[PDB]
Amino acid sequence: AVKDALRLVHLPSCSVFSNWPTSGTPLGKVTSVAFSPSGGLLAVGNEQGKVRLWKLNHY
Amino acid sequence: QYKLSVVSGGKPALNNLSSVTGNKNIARLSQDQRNYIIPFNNQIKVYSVETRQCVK
Amino acid sequence: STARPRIITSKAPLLPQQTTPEQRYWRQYTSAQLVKEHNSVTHISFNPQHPHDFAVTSSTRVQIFSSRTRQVIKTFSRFKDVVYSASFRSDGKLLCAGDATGLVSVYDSYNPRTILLSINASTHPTHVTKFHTQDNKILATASDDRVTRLWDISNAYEPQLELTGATDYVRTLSFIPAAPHLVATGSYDGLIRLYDTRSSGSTPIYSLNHDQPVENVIAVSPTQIVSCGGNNFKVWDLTSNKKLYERGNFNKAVTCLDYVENFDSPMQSALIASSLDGHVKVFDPLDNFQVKFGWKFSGPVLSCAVSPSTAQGNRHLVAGLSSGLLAIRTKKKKSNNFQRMMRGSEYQGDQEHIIHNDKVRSQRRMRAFERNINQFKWSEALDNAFVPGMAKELTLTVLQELRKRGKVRVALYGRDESTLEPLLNWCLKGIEDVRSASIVADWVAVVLELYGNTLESSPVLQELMIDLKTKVRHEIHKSKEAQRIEGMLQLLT
Amino acid sequence: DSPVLQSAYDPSGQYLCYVTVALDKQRVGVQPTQRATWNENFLYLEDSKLKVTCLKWVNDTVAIILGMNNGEIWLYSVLANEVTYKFTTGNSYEIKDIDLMGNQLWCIDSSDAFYQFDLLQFKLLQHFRINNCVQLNKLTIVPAGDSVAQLLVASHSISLIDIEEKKVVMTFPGHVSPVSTLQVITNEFFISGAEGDRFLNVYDIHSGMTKCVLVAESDIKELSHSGQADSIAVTTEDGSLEIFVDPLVSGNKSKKSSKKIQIVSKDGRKVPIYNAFINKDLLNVSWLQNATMPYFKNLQWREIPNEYTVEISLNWNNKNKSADRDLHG
Amino acid sequence: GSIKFWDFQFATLNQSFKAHDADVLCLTTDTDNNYVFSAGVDRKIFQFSQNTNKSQKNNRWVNSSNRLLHGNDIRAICAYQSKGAD
Amino acid sequence: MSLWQLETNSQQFLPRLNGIIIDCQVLGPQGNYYSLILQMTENNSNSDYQFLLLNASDLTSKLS
Amino acid sequence: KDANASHPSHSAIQSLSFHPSKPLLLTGGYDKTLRIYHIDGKTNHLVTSLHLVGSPIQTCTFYTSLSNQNQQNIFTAGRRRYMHSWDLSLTAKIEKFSRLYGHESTQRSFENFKVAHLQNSQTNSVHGIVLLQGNNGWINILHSTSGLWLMGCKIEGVITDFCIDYQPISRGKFRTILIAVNAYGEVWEFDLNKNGHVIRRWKDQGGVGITKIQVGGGTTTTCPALQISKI
Amino acid sequence: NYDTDFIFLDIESTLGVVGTNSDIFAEQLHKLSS
RNA sequence: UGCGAAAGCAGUUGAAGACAAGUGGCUUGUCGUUCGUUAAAAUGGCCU
Repeated sequence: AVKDALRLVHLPSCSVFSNWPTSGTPLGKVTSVAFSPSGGLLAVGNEQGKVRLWKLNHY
Repeated sequence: QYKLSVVSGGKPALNNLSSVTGNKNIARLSQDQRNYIIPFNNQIKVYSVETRQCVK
Repeated sequence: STARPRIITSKAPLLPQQTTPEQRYWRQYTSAQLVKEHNSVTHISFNPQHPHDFAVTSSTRVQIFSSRTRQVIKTFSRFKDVVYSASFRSDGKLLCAGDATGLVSVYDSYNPRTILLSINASTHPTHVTKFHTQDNKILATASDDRVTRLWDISNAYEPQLELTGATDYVRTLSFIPAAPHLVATGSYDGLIRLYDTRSSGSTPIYSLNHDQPVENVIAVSPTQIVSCGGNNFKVWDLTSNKKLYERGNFNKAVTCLDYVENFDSPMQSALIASSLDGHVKVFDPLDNFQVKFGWKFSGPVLSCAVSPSTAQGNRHLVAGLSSGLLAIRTKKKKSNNFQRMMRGSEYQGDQEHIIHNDKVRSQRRMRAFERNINQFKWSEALDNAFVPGMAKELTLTVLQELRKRGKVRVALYGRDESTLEPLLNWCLKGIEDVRSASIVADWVAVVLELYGNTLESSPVLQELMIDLKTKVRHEIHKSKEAQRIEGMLQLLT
Repeated sequence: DSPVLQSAYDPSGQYLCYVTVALDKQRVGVQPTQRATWNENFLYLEDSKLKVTCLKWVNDTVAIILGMNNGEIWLYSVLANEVTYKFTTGNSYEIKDIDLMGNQLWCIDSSDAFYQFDLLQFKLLQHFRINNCVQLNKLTIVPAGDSVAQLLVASHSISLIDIEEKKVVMTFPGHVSPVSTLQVITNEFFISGAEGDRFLNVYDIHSGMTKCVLVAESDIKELSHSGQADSIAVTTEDGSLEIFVDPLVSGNKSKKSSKKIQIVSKDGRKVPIYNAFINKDLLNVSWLQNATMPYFKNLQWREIPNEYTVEISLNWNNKNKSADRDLHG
Repeated sequence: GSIKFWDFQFATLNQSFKAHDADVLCLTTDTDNNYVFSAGVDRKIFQFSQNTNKSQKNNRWVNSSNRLLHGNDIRAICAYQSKGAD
Repeated sequence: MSLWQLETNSQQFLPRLNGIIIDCQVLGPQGNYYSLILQMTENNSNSDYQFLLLNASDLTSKLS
Repeated sequence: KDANASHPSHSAIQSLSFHPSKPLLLTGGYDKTLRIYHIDGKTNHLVTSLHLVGSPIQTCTFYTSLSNQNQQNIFTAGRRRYMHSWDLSLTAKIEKFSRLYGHESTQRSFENFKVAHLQNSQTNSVHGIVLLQGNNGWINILHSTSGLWLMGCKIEGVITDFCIDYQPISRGKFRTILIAVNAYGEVWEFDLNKNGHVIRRWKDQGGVGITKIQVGGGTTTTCPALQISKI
Repeated sequence: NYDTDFIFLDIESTLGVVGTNSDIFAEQLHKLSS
């Protein structure tokens, strides 16, 4: 509905990560999201037609 | 110099028995079900369900 | 599994005088306008370039009509005597008009107030004035002086060429459409003369003997030209100096011709001809100048024209009558946020590797009888036959589909007096026609086979059976007397 | 840029080993270069940051040695799907190049160390390092039979090394950038080519003198030479292939390419060639048809024209014609 | 015309049958609820059965049968079942 | 060829199969094909059978 | 690198799914095409790309069966009365599901589907089900290979979303639970390895306009199990 | 038929006519990758 | 059924046995029975 509206909430602690996404993450108007089953890897598709890709270095 | 041959196939020829309802279809699928083995009255045709061609 | 076959509408063997494609196209020229002029409409030309306006020469005025409103946009009234000819230049930029005092006056089109130059031709009336069709700056005027003149419109004092040689009343010019040195002129002694303009010009190179006094000569090909005069028109091959067709399909003298090429039509070319008895006819130059369509008008038609080859809009056939009136028949022709949300719906697969297509085509809507025959509602299909707004071939095809398909009796089982009267009341009308009467025969035979007791009870279908009896009596007298005519011309073999 | 990170043929050019990334982990696969004689199972590197830095076909259980970036040479059989043996140095330094002669594996380290292993004994035989060779990223064994004397090591500047004395016996002027191919052509010549330049040079391994310079018309990625020095096919950065035919004859000091091959599709899209293989009269080129799956082509390179444009059939707008349905749907 | 069976606890549908062609005015059952009979303005009487042991252990009615006996409608239906009357 | 959903007694049809169905059976492990024998009885002078399996997904004649 | 940066999309990207095993990412949107990208770090290239004409897609899912893990179907669907199923074979053989086997009135659009695994529970034979969210409260569950309507589960209210939970039972047997939410906040759980019967009905504490439920921490439809013992 | 043959149709419809290291690695890899 | 033309022209329609119903027989009717002759109906209709 609005731009850049994505949060990653850690759990069991139920606390939102406060360092990502920042004000300069090109998330766009987030209209889909997907997690990789093995790589630890987000894909975030927005209304402009762009899948942006991030890797979580814990995995 | 003239010779006779039979070159082209015939009818499929299922089980022509009475007193068998249901399974009179003697054609089979493969286990890796990519080709379909049907008998004829002249031969065994083996079609392929992917390409609809007779392969053997 | 397949799709369901559509119910095929019963077509009989074709009767004579079917609707040809040529006459379907020429019959959709309709919505006639009749404009009463002050005198007989003698000439009518069209603008070539934006081919969308036409000039009508009545007496002592020339009116340009528009081809979208059919009202007079502009008018030229400052002639002293009867204006005779008025044609547009090939660029459509200016308009020449020959006048009964032998004063050719050329204005510019779409500006009646600026007379551009007044060529003072012969003291006799000048009856035909037209620019060259290849060249732009030469104007050919023939007059009642038995001599045509080619005028350069720069030097408008002496004619640059003086084509004499004709013995009586030259009334038509024409130019040959590929060789620009070649002027074919036509006079009231017959004898289409034609001149090479690089030569002397006081002698034609040859002459074509139309026997009647010609009224018009037009050029169809670069090779063949058509001259009308008298009750016929003739066509002449020009490379071989020789006549090759003549059509005399009129009662009175053919007054004018014109010709169309390459326009949107089943006919690739069309010559139409106007003939002082009411008729304008269209002839097809590709099958031997055979007539394909015609119009009859309310008096003797003096001149005619059609919209030119590149008309691109509302298309016109105009005919001006000697009665003093003008007949035109035309054929006509959410949010930026929401769009950004629903962006992709117009893409149609350009950069994409594989392109899949299994959207089925949407077929024509099924009528109620066809979907009832599909749903096996056979009595409801008969009921849907006998509604009033049904075509006669549609009632016939649902009767024939119920006859071939299942059972007349199934379609007729649960009926009584009030629900049989549509069938028999249509069978009265269908017994007259040849194509229906076999089906009407067996349907009436079945319904009197299985409703012979309702015949006794209800008196208000007894009278329907009696009317049907007199109908079959008239039809059997007709089918007997047709066999008598068949024998009486079998005798004459 | 290409998804195929590393790739090499076996000798005789019958199989191609190739390392590509698969969703943050390296995977090593082997494809036959002609099917007329898919292979859908890979070796998977299980760590997200362990990656292959070099690879070499051994010659007879057939295997690959994959030089990793943690001081290990994995030895991986291809018919089975496990690393059969894990050579390790004493360090964590990434290894820049390996080679083998017979059963004697040699390798270079990012700390400019030389290690020797024995494939028949699975043991680290020697470890040393030599002076004034400090940025090494290629080694090549100069062949003298079963004797594995004379390594040939590059650091932007090729140096010939006697291993009995562990010392440098010749010094070749290399390039202005790190050497990316360093291969022995004959028993007296070796070719070398650097990163980001389009100039190979062939040196005389007995004198130090450069015999000739070979000039590609784009920056060279890989090279292959036919086994008798008669032809050298290099593959460049713009996806083209350039064949120098008989480069070791008397276009006297620097020779251009004799033949140039590129591949276009039926559309006009130019696919890139990576990593071809040449032999006597036979040339096998490789590309990627879909995103990461290698396709091959054999060519009689002696009878093609000079500027040859291979055409491949590739899906661009083709209507999905299903075999169970006619064209009208 | 649809006839639906709803689990009382959880208050929710188990299965729906599309039985009649118009309204279902009246429906009834027997003593041990092995049958449910139903009827309405389309003038057929439908019977929904659960008599099989698998039907009773799976809670699955089947649309067993259907009879056309009435002339115009059925506005009332009832059932009696005793030792000498069913 | 009708197939009766035995829960709700609900037919799904396949209506114009150029022959009467004298044998039909499911075929696959998951039942993804139907094999049919169609007797094509407009000619009474011969018993001419068409063998037609078809995939159960879109009910299209795979390999007639 | 942005995954669809190699080949741009002509619409908003409406759905997005990774492969269960391969390094593939399937994107798809209202420009009625669906694209597969081999993803890695550097160069996310385009594997293949299929443009279904006249069928804008809204949900697209990699399905991979549990028996042989060799099918690799892609199920895709939008605001249409059909749903396509591409069988991955590296021409392209896709089939179309367009028959609700008697239940077309309660399913007028195939938009919101989810794909899941189901066990026969008299054999140890699993098969994929697609689950369609319909009008009244209905979820129509149907076979992912034959398209036969297996069962239906009706909740009471405005169905807004649903998810699939699995729970293991023994060696090689698991049980599939459909979890469907009203708009108001009350949640039904249906056991559907038997007939689609309710086992639990609870209520969300707070929550009045409910758009999306999801489970996680085990095998969801977006983290799928490749092997039946890994459920 | 129009090229000097004669076709005939049997009553059981048979149409007849009257006329005028690396090798073992390759084998085991095509085994183990199929 | 045979010969025919699409009209028509010649030929008909027996026996055995078993079973069912009705009143061991008698009557009637059937036959996934045989020999001889060239010889209307279970509310039940067509996909997306």
